[PDB]
Amino acid sequence: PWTTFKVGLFSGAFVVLFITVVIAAMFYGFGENWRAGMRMFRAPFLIIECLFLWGVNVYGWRSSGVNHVLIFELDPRNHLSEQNIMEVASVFGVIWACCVLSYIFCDPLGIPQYAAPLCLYTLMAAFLLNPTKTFHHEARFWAIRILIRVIMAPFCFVNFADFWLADQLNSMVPAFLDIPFLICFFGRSPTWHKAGKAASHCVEYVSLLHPIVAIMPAYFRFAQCIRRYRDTKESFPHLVNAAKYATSFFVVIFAHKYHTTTDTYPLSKENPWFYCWITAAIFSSCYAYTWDIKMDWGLFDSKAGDNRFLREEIVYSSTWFYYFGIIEDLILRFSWTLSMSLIEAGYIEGDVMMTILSPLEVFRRFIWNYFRLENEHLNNVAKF
Amino acid sequence: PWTTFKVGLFSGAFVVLFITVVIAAMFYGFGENWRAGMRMFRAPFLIIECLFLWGVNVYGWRSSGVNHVLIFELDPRNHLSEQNIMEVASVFGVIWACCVLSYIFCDPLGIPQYAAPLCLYTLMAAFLLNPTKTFHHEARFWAIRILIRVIMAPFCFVNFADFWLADQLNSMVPAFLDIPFLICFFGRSPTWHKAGKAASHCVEYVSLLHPIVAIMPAYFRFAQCIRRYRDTKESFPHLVNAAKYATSFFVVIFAHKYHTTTDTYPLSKENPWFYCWITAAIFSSCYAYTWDIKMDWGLFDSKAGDNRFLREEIVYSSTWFYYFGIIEDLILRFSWTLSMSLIEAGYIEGDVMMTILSPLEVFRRFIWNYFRLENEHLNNVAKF
Repeated sequence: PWTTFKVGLFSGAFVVLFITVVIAAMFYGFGENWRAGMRMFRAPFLIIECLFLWGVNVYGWRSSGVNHVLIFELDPRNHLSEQNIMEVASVFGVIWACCVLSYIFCDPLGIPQYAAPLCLYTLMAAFLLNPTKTFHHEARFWAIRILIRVIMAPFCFVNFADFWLADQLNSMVPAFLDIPFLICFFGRSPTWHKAGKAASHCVEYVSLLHPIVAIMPAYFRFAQCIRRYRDTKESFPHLVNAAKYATSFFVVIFAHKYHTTTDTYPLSKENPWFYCWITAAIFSSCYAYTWDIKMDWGLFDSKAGDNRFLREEIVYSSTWFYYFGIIEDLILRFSWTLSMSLIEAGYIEGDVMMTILSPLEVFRRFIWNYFRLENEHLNNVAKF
Repeated sequence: PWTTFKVGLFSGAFVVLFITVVIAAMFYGFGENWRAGMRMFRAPFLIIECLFLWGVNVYGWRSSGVNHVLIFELDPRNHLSEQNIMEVASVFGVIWACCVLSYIFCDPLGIPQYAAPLCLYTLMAAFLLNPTKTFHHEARFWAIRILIRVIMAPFCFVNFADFWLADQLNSMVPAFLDIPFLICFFGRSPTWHKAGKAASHCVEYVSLLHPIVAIMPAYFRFAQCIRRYRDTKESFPHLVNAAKYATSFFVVIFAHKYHTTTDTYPLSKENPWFYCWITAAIFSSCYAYTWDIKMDWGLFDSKAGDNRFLREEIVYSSTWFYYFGIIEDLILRFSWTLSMSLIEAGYIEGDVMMTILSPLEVFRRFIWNYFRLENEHLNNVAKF
């Protein structure tokens, strides 16, 4: 009731403020180092999005006949509920938009230019890592403990939570890429002072590490799979899924060299490292496509379910949903192969295209969380 | 559920957009004739406010043990519900803010300057006077039929609905004052073209009629009272309440002459018409104060109810509410006597102070609708 009403006030405020952000950025300008800005304000946006989308997902799991409780291993007693999570996420969104606007309008307010993002990160960290027993305490400590288990992927036992959150983290890549930039930028120059034109020296470290961070959310994944294979003597599913993440680290590392090889790369076509890159990509894309549509979601049924191409039993009433889902995953998982063309083509360049793309990836992970949980529910009711 | 969620999206959008309006008006400017703008966009704002406040009021009547159904004479079957009304009002608010923003930013969009308000009024009129049988049809036709009965105040029989809505209209004065301006401005110059500097000739008709429109919402009131006295031979309540509205037309007409008398009025103090004006005002204010606090709301009890100064029985749990209410009505009903000082003092001038004040008046009518319905409920349960 009151919570729902809150969630809608903050949603509307988020939408209007995010429009006013984009307007402000297009016309008034994003500051002296727009690039720095974008890199600072990527990660909080995608975390918030991930929040809000898990809240909508929770709602959906409740509305459908899915045992959210069982599969997550959460005490029946405490469940963040799909209004609470959506409240939190919206509140956080309004706070992000406000800090962004402080950002753009630093000089009129008199506030220093880098105070707003670093405030944002302060408030977030305070919320997440709150040692008190106040509201939502059990949720946070569970989230922390699962993230822990994630980050210690090889040695810790794999649960379904570890499943979910490690895949989530592999979706939300750009935070991992941004963290090195934030380190650099705050080691080189402090806030309460602006730029210094050294802020154009962190980017010039071209992310020699980029690949490590880029792969590290897939790495945790990989090591989870190795773990699982160690534990269960069965080798097919987990080894396949491993071999796909191997291909994912391949594509990423090849990649760098395309970009890297500014010598004898004049002509794209030249320097067959790129063509190998391309090819590794399409390979990895179609691999990961096939894997998730066949086992993740169990679609394309041997069991010759009447409903078309799908399993005999569908928790969700609507069948266009799965048809939506298939298309969506197709398009968006292809997005990276599809994505380079613009940069290559002299169209919008650099980081920015990864900014634009990243929310779409998180949304498709959203959808994939729908279908994975559906397929886990329906397996676990099959078994009993 | 979905409605509630909507109501909160549009509420948040309304708040953010109304902030962006005020910013835009302060810095970017409100157009060539700001005065014309203000006069056009007063009335829709106060209608919307009145909508949204009756919706919150409905909510409150439901939450409390008040028979909203009975006293209004509405079929048990159809009741706009405190989410529907609040939806409509919010939707309308977002549309107002958008038209206002089109207004301010006419030249960048290329749209003509006066198209947005006249669109606004089109959409409103289409909604209210919709001859179809689509959603909320019964509500609108009831609203129309009660407004009818209002406007034909002497000859039609008085109900409690006629009560409520006629008092409401006496609150929402500035729409009555604005309608003549809109007539003038659209008789003199049409839209799809801007100003012409004749737009500064309607204001120069200084509202020679102003007093008629100003009094006409109190007039309908007055004639209702006469009606009631005609019907019920009892003469005390209705004659008193009449005599107060008489004083209200006195204050209004005196007033004009203060303003009017630009000759031998240099020195305020001079031209004892003003001092008479003042005095009529304080008189009318304290009259109308006393009337509403003693009979409207039944406070100050002979019946020596323990709860302080109030009746023995209070539907609302909270007693600070009534203590809030008393103060509120005091302050805000005094507002007009209190209000001239600024204009007189060379501080913010003219129409604008009536813009600022008017939402506060509507909010206090809101509160008074609380207490009147409470007092009617508690009388009607007393009787049976």
